[PDB]
Amino acid sequence: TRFTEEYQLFEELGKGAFSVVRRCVKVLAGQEYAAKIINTKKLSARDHQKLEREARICRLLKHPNIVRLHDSISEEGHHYLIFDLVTGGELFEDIVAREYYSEADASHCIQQILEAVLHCHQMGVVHRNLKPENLLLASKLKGAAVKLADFGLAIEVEGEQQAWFGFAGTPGYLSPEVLRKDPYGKPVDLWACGVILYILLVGYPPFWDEDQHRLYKQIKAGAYDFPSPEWDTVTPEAKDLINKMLTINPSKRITAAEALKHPWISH
Amino acid sequence: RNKLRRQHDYDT
Repeated sequence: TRFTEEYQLFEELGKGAFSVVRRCVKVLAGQEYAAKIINTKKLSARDHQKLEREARICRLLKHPNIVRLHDSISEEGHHYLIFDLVTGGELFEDIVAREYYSEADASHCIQQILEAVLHCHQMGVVHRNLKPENLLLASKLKGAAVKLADFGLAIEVEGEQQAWFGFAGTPGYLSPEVLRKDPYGKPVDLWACGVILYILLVGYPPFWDEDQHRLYKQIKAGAYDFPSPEWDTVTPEAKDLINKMLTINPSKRITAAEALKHPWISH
Repeated sequence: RNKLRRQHDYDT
């Protein structure tokens, strides 16, 4: 079929459990891409489901701050997902290397995530697994764009309707409503932005225990803090935005629209 | 302070 006839593979970029990602070129276009090549043979039932979902959901979204799916091909034992080429690695790896971000950069970064999140919510998509691992830098350049990735756990919603979509996501970034087993929707992604923003500024996360069942109580109680002295030189409008994102009640939590209009980002 | 670590996704 048409991967062989349309595209040419080049170097290894990353390895998965059942997937490899390799730089490729749509030949008659001469445009380069990231081909995630997935051994469909090795995949389980729920793994297959997530792949179909990931392909349909990604294809709904077209935003500079979202890793675009351009194509989707199948070959008996392999599915090929043709994505944006991205050379800058994960935001996680960039936070460790740089340890924390200035308020300025932190603002410029969370800005792009929020716009991407806004597009998702405007397209009736909720990511559910927002974390620095799933936020990628376009290139090694010192102003490279941030793009949202891995929609394997993303879901479709009808307007502002909440429903029990299941327990899913990463413990550090799970919203209180998910953990309470309440119906949920768009606001979970804005909770995840709170935790990501908090990490950008001081370089460590607001919710952690070695004991997972205590971690989940810490999240549900809204039990985060701004310890002295490191937070004493952070601005109250930075903390204000965060407090609005880490609101326990999704109903009272700030939306992506509202957060983009926050002075800390607006100005 | 709390440590920042790579964390894995639940799917259930």
